[PDB]
Amino acid sequence: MVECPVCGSEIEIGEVELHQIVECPVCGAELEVVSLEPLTLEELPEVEEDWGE
Amino acid sequence: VECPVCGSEIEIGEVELHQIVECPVCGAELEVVSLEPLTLEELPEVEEDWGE
Amino acid sequence: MRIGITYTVLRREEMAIKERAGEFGEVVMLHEDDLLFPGNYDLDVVIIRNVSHFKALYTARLFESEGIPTVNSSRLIFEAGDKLFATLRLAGKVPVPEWKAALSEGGALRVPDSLGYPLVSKPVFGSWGRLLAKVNDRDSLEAVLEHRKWMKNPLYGIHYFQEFVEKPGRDIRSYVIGGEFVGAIYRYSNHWITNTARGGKAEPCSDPEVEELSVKAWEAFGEGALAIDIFESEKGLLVNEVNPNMEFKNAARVTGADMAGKLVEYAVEVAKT
Amino acid sequence: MRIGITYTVLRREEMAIKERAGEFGEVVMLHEDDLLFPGNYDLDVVIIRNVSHFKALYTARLFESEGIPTVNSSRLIFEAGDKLFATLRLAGKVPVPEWKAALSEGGALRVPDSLGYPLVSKPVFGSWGRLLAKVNDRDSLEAVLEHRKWMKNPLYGIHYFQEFVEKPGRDIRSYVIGGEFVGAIYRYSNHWITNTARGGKAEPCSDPEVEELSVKAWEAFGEGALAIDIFESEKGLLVNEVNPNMEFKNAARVTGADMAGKLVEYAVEVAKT
Amino acid sequence: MRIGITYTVLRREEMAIKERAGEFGEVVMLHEDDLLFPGNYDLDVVIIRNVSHFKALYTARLFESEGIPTVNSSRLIFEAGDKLFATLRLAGKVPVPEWKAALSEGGALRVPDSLGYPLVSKPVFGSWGRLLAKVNDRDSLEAVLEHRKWMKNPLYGIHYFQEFVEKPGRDIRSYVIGGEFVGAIYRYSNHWITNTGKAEPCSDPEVEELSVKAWEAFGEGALAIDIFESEKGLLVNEVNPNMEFKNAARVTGADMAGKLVEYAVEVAKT
Amino acid sequence: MRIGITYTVLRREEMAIKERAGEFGEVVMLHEDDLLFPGNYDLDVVIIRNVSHFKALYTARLFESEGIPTVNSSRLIFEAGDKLFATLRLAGKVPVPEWKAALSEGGALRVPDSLGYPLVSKPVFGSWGRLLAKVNDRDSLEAVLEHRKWMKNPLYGIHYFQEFVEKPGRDIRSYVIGGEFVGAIYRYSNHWITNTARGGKAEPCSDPEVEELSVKAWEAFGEGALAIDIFESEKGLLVNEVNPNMEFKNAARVTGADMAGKLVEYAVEVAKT
Ligand SMILES: Nc1ncnc2c1ncn2[C@@H]1O[C@H](COP(=O)(O)OP(=O)(O)O)[C@@H](O)[C@H]1O
Ligand SMILES: Nc1ncnc2c1ncn2[C@@H]1O[C@H](COP(=O)(O)OP(=O)(O)O)[C@@H](O)[C@H]1O
Ligand SMILES: Nc1ncnc2c1ncn2[C@@H]1O[C@H](COP(=O)(O)OP(=O)(O)O)[C@@H](O)[C@H]1O
Ligand SMILES: Nc1ncnc2c1ncn2[C@@H]1O[C@H](COP(=O)(O)OP(=O)(O)O)[C@@H](O)[C@H]1O
Ligand SMILES: [Mg+2]
Ligand SMILES: [Mg+2]
Ligand SMILES: [Mg+2]
Ligand SMILES: [Mg+2]
Ligand SMILES: [Zn+2]
Ligand SMILES: [Zn+2]
Repeated sequence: MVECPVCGSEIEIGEVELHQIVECPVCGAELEVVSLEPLTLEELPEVEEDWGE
Repeated sequence: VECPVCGSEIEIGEVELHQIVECPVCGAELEVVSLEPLTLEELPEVEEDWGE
Repeated sequence: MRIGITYTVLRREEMAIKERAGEFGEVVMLHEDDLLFPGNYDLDVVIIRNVSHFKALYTARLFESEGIPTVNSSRLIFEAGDKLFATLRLAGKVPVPEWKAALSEGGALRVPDSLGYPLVSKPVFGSWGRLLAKVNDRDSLEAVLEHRKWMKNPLYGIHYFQEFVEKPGRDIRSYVIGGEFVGAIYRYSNHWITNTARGGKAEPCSDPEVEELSVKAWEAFGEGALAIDIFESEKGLLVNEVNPNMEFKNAARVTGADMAGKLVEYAVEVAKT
Repeated sequence: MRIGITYTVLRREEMAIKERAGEFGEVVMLHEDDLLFPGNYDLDVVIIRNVSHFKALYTARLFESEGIPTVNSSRLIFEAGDKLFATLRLAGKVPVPEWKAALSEGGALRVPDSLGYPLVSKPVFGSWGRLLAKVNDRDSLEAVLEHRKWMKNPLYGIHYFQEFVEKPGRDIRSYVIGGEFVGAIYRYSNHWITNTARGGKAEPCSDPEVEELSVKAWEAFGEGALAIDIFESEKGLLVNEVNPNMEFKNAARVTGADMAGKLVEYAVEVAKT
Repeated sequence: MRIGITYTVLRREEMAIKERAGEFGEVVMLHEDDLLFPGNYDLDVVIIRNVSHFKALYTARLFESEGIPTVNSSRLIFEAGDKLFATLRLAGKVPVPEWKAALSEGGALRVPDSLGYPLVSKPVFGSWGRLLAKVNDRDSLEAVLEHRKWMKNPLYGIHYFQEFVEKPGRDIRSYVIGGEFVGAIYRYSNHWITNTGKAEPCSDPEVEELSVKAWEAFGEGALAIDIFESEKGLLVNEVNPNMEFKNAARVTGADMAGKLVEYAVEVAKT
Repeated sequence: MRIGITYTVLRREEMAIKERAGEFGEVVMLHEDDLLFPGNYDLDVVIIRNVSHFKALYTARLFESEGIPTVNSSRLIFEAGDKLFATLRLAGKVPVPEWKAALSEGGALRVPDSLGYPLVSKPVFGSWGRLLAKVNDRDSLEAVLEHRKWMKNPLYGIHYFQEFVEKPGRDIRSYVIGGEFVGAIYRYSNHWITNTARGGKAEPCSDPEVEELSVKAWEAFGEGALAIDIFESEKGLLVNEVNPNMEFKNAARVTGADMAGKLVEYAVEVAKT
């Protein structure tokens, strides 16, 4: 398990990879796995003017 | 026309729209912004992709 | 087979592509921090998934310079990802909305004379519906041009406009990979800007005409994996835009089509080329 | 013969180009306000002289879309005008300073691993010595990358670096038009950045070695009119950069070379096709 | 008496100010390159003429920190120079256009419910006026907000709006220095943005009265005041504490430079 | 009692403040969408928690204009939130690092004659350790200045510098609310920038020297709830900066102090007068 930085809840996200995008099951926060060795979630950086498809 | 930098009335003669000129007295670089009538302005600001 | 995947973050898309790639050979996950050139890479193909369009473009070119083929290519990322270059390529081959391009505020002021109001203003390099403006009159045109002028990016000084198309509460998003249509959706919204990024709702689209037109639109480029944007109008279907770093998680869910697998299959085809 | 000249302001270079063009045919002066596409133009060639690099690129592409050839072409303006795309085409063909490219701040931190210190940071699309930085240590690298990070233009997220070359108080600027070496100057400065735009002082350069290297650098591209930047170093001459919208008023004044005339003669050759 | 003048470029206004100041004592011309703090400056007053409003503000504060009074003061430069702070100060005292302020784009979207269309969007810090927008409908509102959002300058997070005032093809710029009315001009144009050879003197006694009342809302300094005529009478749009006057001086014949310097020497004497 | 809380995003601290208030009266949560002026608000005091310093400033000023007091006040947010205005207020009263301010690039180039190398360049309005530079030589000073110039936010035209202070692997963040010391922490890092936003780690600080110095710093302003940044140096404690939008979640966690509760108490105190 790990703490959501928006909500504060402890959640299970499963077998994640580094820089992977996850949705918090409680608050619906979109988050980035910024570390695995110490499992750390983080809110995404700001959208740049050339981000997308 | 008056130079917008030094205030002097100056002689330019045959010139084109958006031509860069030089003031005879104060030597400021100026842009011909209009010919309706002949109107001088200082150079616009440099943008991040300006040059060669 | 060593298949590189180049990424900023791992969205559903990238997770699914990674899965599919693993069935064909060894996958090398390449975060942007890992990208250093000239470098010593041992790769048969790279699938380019960077969230930044310009980072995608430059990393594709760099891998090409190491002799490593790229999906999509740097040439396609640039042409398809620029609205104006793409419209130029599309204009021969498929119906597109009426458009104009101007190189100064002064020239942009004449655009209504050709297109009429309302018109749409948009930056040449954006995505996700960013900086799209519906301009109903001269006062709005001036405001839009004044703001674009003040913005730092010199690209915002390339003034691209289209006639405003009256859509029926939705537009169409289709996918063509290596010349094969893989699926399409409608994107519904109460607002005229329909991207799922803000956030249009996806429904499957089985329209055979969008399939035929999407393949034609792809053929104007003749390569790669493209997400195509199509509008319905009183004059019929119009091709608006093509996107060289496709998102598809909703499109996949709603159509049941395997966009990710098709992209990877195409990548293994170019790896053997 | 109708020869177009596209321009932002008419510098000395543009007035000279205009005069020479008038010896070969009718000259159509096209300020940016006069550029609106699609449009009806009756022109055999356009000489692209917009001060903005990006406006030059897009106006070339638009004239090409109208079947009007352009000097320089959109392809050359894009490739030559980008530090990274240009060194990629120069690499293996002529000697260049040691270089490194990264795609993120975290990747850029590793650039000194290859290049050592001091190194040179520069933006991929710049000119006139703009935003050039000499970085002597880690703290300086961090400062530069911190600032690039917060700048709006996504292009500042492409991190391009060279080894700092110890030049003898000057560098070299040469000109090659259609394969013909037309002349060269030294640009002297007591600052390591020697551009004449920043106070650099022009002096004629007659080294036969720079002529041959200049032609070879041009042949890496294979078309157009290029101002080439060369460095003298303890390991001989290195090609640094090429420039597709050449300034030359100081170079022509100092060498007697008629860069304007040669540029127009090349334009007239491309008009014939 | 030692009078400093801070400047970005030496132009007509600065040379005029220097000349009048020369009558009262020693003049010290301070280019921005000469401004370094903390430092030792031997000055009784500083006349602030930096072209940037932000540089003006900081240089005034910095001189104040060395015990040197400044015309205009750092307090007036901020209060009067910011559109929002300024209208809050004017609102109790003189008529102003109806206005609205929001702190997010969602709030800004409700502004037309108060102000109606057309409305005017402008930045709080602006002076050049390139970012002024006449917003006629919701699509234009959204376009303006979307562009401001992507400028990522946090000062565009203050969304300030006014009703669009139907002016009679001109507006008014008056000058009040130390409480004294020194002159006013009409600025004519066929565009709704009249901002400045289409100027002439304004001798409407009513703008003189209103102009002094506007200045009295701040109670100090040298201000240019922008006034609109409308169906419901004169309205004070904004005040400007950096005061360009070269045009208004020529058009009206008022010695604007001299009045500014005179005020500065009275300030120098505490 | 009716206590307004103004916020950008609901998180731990805002939620902690919400519950401590409410013990005193009715709490009204005001999202930035709810802020429209002139407006009819029925509040005895507003606790200003907007993430943007600028939005906080204007929000405070706007509530004051409706006769509603604010914690912190617009005046304090202005003076304390701007680093240069703040150090000017501190200069007489408490030791600060040596500093210098210039109004142009040319003046800024003279700064190291006063401060020596290395020195620290930072924006007057910044937080979270963003755009900080440690400048070891002239080349770096030039680089930082070049980049500031091309950002074209007029605020970066104010060039604020400090001597580089050699801290012992950490710095100190103390909290003073209405003149009462409520707690302090150490922030540890092996980078010279020790922000917890930057990956710094917080521990309790019990040093009575910093408690004394914290209250003295607060007193230089004479109002509000402030977070106070202190450095330990070879020449004793120094007050680097003050912050009128105190983040405290780590400080409260690690100290056991009720920052939320103290803040609310002060606000009800402010509501009285
Ligand atoms: N000319 C137009 N007429 C009507 N709607 C448009 C027009 N241009 C764009 N849109 C709407 O805005 C959306 C985004 O525009 P698009 O051109 O695809 O840019 P992006 O690359 O940001 O998706 C489209 O999907 C469509 O819903
Ligand atoms: N790696 C380097 N070593 C030494 N000097 C350099 C280096 N790169 C650039 N310079 C100096 O800075 C000038 C401008 O750099 P350049 O790469 O030509 O960019 P621009 O397109 O801005 O001219 C060069 O003419 C040269 O004097
Ligand atoms: N609310 C408005 N209604 C009508 N015209 C306006 C309004 N606001 C500004 N203008 C016009 O635009 C000009 C510049 O506006 P202003 O508010 O002074 O911005 P700036 O501070 O850039 O001068 C004014 O002199 C006036 O002519
Ligand atoms: N002059 C300096 N010397 C040494 N370290 C500094 C200096 N200025 C800032 N720092 C370090 O950087 C951190 C952030 O700087 P600060 O001035 O607080 O800016 P911010 O408001 O962005 O936090 C400080 O907590 C300190 O650790
Ligand atoms: Mg798109
Ligand atoms: Mg689209
Ligand atoms: Mg160049
Ligand atoms: Mg060069
Ligand atoms: Zn959560
Ligand atoms: Zn002159």
